[PDB]
Amino acid sequence: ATRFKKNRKKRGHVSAGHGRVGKHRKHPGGRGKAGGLHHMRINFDKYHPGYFGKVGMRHLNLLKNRTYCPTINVDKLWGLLPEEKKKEFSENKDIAPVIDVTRKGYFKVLGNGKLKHNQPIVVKARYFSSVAEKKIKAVGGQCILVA
Amino acid sequence: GIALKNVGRIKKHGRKHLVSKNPYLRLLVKLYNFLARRTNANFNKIIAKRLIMPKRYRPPLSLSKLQYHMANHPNDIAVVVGSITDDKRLFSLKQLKVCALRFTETARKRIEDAGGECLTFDQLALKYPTGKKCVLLRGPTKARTAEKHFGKAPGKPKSKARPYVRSKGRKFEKARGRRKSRAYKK
Amino acid sequence: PVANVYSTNGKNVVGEVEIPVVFQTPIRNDLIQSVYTNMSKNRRHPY
Amino acid sequence: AVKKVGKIIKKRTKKFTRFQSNRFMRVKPAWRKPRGIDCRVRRRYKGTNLMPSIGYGSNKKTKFLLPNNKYKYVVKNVKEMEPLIMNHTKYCVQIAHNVSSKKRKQIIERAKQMNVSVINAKARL
Amino acid sequence: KKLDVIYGKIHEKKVTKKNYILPKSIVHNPDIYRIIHSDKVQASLLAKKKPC
Amino acid sequence: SNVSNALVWELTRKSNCFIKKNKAGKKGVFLCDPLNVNYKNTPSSSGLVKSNSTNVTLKDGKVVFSVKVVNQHFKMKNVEKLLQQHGSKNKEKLLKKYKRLSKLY
Amino acid sequence: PTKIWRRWGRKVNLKEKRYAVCSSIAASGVTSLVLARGHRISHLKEVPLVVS
RNA sequence: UUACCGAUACCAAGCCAUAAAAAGAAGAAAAAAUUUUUUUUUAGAAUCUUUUUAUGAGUAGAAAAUCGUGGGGU
RNA sequence: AUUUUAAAAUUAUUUGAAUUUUUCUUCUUAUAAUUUAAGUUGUUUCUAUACAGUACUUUCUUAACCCACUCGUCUUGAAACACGGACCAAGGAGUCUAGCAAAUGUGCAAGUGUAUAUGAUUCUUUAAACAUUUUACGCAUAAUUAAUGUAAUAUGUCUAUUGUAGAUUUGUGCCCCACUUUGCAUACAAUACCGGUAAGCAA
RNA sequence: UAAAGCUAAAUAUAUGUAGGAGACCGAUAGCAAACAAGUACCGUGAGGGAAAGAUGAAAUAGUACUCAGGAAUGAGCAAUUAAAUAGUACCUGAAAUCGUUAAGAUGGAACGGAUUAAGAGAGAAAACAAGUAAAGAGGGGAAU
Repeated sequence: ATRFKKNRKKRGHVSAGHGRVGKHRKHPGGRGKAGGLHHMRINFDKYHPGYFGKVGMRHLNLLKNRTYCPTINVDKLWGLLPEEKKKEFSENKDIAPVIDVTRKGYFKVLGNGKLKHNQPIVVKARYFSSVAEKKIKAVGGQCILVA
Repeated sequence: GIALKNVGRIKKHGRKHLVSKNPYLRLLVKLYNFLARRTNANFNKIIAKRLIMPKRYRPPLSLSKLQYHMANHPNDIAVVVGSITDDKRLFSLKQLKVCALRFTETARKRIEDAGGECLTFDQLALKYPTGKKCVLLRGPTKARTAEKHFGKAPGKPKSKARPYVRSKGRKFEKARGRRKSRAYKK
Repeated sequence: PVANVYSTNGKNVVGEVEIPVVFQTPIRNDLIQSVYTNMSKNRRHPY
Repeated sequence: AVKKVGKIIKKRTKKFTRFQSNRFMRVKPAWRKPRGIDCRVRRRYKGTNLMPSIGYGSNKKTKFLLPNNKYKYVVKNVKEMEPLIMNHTKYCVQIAHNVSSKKRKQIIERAKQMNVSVINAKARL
Repeated sequence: KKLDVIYGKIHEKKVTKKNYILPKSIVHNPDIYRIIHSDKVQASLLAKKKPC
Repeated sequence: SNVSNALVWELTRKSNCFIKKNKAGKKGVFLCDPLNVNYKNTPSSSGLVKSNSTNVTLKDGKVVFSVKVVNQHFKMKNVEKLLQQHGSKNKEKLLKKYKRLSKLY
Repeated sequence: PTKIWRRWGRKVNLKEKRYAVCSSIAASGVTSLVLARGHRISHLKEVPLVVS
C-alpha cells in the first residue's frame, strides 16, 4: 500500500514534512538507547521508571518445566463440564461431579469466585489454594490431592 | 475582519459517518438514523450514535452482567450495541430478552436453552420502534488493556499506568525508580 | 426454498432439490473483497 | 474579467500559468503552487501571477455544460448511445478520438435519428 | 446436495468441515424499507416537518 | 432472510458491469442495466434493484419489450396491449421511450 | 534495491476465508448480483441453476 | 468651516467552498398549432437531495478530497 | 406537486362601531378581485427573413493606462555587494524488513492463532486453494515477591461490595416539565480481599 | 561409562551446467556487457573498464537511366516500394540550438499581472426558423 503513504502527499513540499529549520539528520540524538541517564533521562524516568540497576538473586539455569503450573479459579469448575451435565448434577442431591482439573490442563486451583450454595463437588488437582479448599468444603465438596 | 473563535465555524468532535463498509451495518445505520430523525426518541438517537462508534467503544457484554443489569426489571428487553459473550462463571441463566449486534455461539445457545431469545436491531426496530420497555446497556469501555497504559505516565507520582516492557521478571524495569532502595520510588 | 434440476437436454425438468443453507449467509462484499486481496497476494512470485 | 452568456457565467478566463514559466523553458506553463520562502506569488505581491482559488468556482447549477447549454458525453460506439435516448436535450455527444471512419458514420447517423447533437460531427471526412 | 453435508447439515465424518458454524447475519431481514412501511413504526413516526 | 432490494442496491451502487460514468464531462453517470427505463443510477430506477419492472430496449436492431425471476421478452398497438396485460405515469414514460426508440434504423 | 525478503504472501484467518467462501456462494445464488457481475443470464430460468 | 478623493477594511446583492443548521426513503405544468396534435420537462442517487445562515491570510507542520504514471485481477 | 399559503395592503360593493369629523379616518362583517404581498416583467426594434463575412464567439500578436526587483535556500532579516543556477532532454531522493504501540476496519470471543508437518483422483495455472480421529506452542485467561513461594468478598446466597452524579426504562400530574421506578458506561470516593513490607502476637 | 574408529536420511547451496517460471527491467533501465563485453582503451604494475540494438513484408525490391560536374554530389520529363521527408547516421523523430518565408515591435534590458483596443487566424456544438405541400435518392418496422 505504497500509494497510501504519508510521504506521497508531501511530494512537492521541499522538506518532506521533516522541517525547514531542524532538518532530518541521521541519528541526531544517538543510536538505540544511547542517551539514557544523560540526555534521554527524562524519557527513561517518565516512561520506564525502574529500568536501571538490578535487584534479586540469580537463578543460574531456570528449567521452567519444573515450576510450570497453570491455575484455574474456583468459579470455573462448574463451567468446565457441559450444561446438561450441570443440570443433571444440579437437580440430583445424591451425586456430585468429580473433576480432574489436571486432565483439563490446570495444576493449581485458586479461590476467586463463588461456588453454588449446597452443591457438592469433588476436585482433583496437584495444588490447592487454602481459600479454594475452604470454599470447596463449604459447599459440601472435597479436594483430592493428585500427582 | 471579524474577531471570532475558530473564525466563526462551529467545530464538532467525534465520528460523523460509519467507517465500516459492511452493507448490513450500513442498512442498520440508515434505518436507525431515519428513526432518530423522524421519531423524537432519544433512545433511537442514542442507538444511531452508538451504531457509528469504533469497535473499542462497543465492547462485549457478558451474560453475567446482562443478567445483573436486567435483574430488577424482568419483562423488559436489554438492548446492547456491542456483542454478547458467554460467561462460564455464571451457573444459570433465566429467560432473557436481549437485542444485540452480535451473539457468541455459546451465549446464543445458552439464551435459547434458558428460554429467552436473541434479537437483532432490525427486529428491535420492527417491534419497539420507540423503545418502550427497552433498557439500553453497554459493556465496560475502559476495561481494555490499552487503557491500562493511559493516563499519567508510569513514573509520575501515584501513577497506575502499566509500562511497555518485554516481560515482567525481577530484572525488567523494577530497580531504580520503583523501590526506595534504588534512588527513588515512582 | 427449492430449486429444480434441469437435464443436460435443457428443455425439461427433473427432481427438485432443497436449497442448501449455505446460500443464506450474509453477502458481505467488503469482507470478501478484503479477503480476496490478502489471499491473491499469496500467489506472487518474487523479484 | 467575468464572461456571461445566457445564464452561464464563467468567473474567469485565461487559465492560470505557472510563475516564471514565461522566462524559463524548463518551467512548463501548467500551474504549480509555489512553496518558496520569499516567493512573490505565494506572498501575493500585487501585479504578479495571481493563484487559483476556490472562489473562482463556477456555480453548480451551470457547472459542466458546454456553450450549447448541455453536458458533453464521449462515446466510443453506438452501444454507448442508449442512455442518451432519455436525455437527448440535456446531453451532447462527442465521438472519441480513436474511433475509425467505419464507426464514426454509424454514430453520426444514430445520433441524428436519436435527435442528439454531436460536437465533432465533421471529423475525419 | 453435498454442499449441505459440507456445511454442517447432515454431518459426515470425513466431509463436513468439523465444528464449523455458518456465519450469522447482524440483521434478521435486510428489508429495511419494508420494516419502515410496517404500520407499527408508521404509527411511531410523528408529523413530517418542513425545511427552512 | 439474506437479501433484499435495499441490500442489492447497497452491493451494486458502486461495483457494477452496467455503470458508465462520464469522465470527460463530469456531470453524468448512467446505468445501462437492461431493465432500466431511464438510465439513472438510482435504486428506484435500477432494474436489478426493483422487484418488478418493465422497459423497452432495442436488441440487435429489433425493439424488444422486457418484463421482470420471470424474465420475459416480447416484440405501437402491440406495445400498448402488452403493457396493459403486464402493467403494475411510468406507463406513459414507457410509451414515449418506445415511440422515440422506434425511429432508430 | 528490491529484496527477495519482501512480504510477498499474507496469512489469512481460516474463519475469514471460510466466511468469504460462504458469502461468495450466497452471492452466486442471487440473480441481480450475477447479472451485475457481468454475465448474460437474462435467459436463465433461475440463478442457482443445477443440472443432472 | 465645508465639500471632495481615497483600501483586498465596512454595507447591499450574486456566486464558490468550509462549517453548522431546517428537512426529506409521488402527482401534470406550460407553450405553439387545430375539441385533436406538436415541443420541453414530469425528479427521489442518505459521504444523497432541497433550502438557510455564518465564515474564508498563513511559513514550519498535519489531514481530507481530488489529478496523473508503470504493472495486476474484474 | 399539499405555506409565492396564510395574513398585509389596495380597489369595488357590504356589516356595525369608534373618532381626531372624514374625497388615502380607523377598526370588523362578508364577497370578488388585484399587488404595494409572495427576490422583473412587458412592448418595439436589431441580430435576420444568414448558414460563417467586415458582424458574433474564441485564440494569438501588438500597443496603451496602472502595477510588477531572480528564483531556490540558510536566516530575525534576501532583490541583495549571501550561496547554487549558461540552456534542453532523460534519470534523480522517507523506501524494505524485523520488532512494539496507538488508531481504524474485519473474524471469532474466555478464548484466539492451526506453527512445523501431514492428506488428497490438486498438480499449466497449483510456489495456491482445500483439509486436520473428541491436553503441541504463542498471547490472553491472576497477581505479587529477591526468594522458599503464596495467590483475590464467602457459603450466609444462581445473592452477583457501598455511596453521589449519571444513560435507558416504569408509572402520576400519544406531543413539556416536576415527582416516583430502574441506576449502563464513566468520574469521584468508600469498602472488603490477594501478594510483598512494617507493627503486635507467635507452638 | 572419557582419553580409539566408521556410519545413510532428513539439512545447505551469491558456484558450474541444464530445465521451468514471474503482478520483475524494457537499451541513461535490466548483469559491466541485448552488439566482435571483461571487448576497445588506460596504468610499469596490482588493477581500472566503456560506448554501441530498430530500413523495409520482401533488398531473391538497397536506388537502374539521363543531364550537370574533375569528383563528391545535385536535379529530372527517369526509377524500387504501399511509402524514400523508410536511402544504410535508414522506425517514430520532442526540447535546447540554427535556417527560410511572412507578419509585427524596436529612445540605456526583456518577459509579465490587471483592463480594453486594434489587427490576424481559425469557428456554428445556443449563437433563428420546428413543421407543412411537392419531387428525387434511399433506409427500416408492422400488417397477409
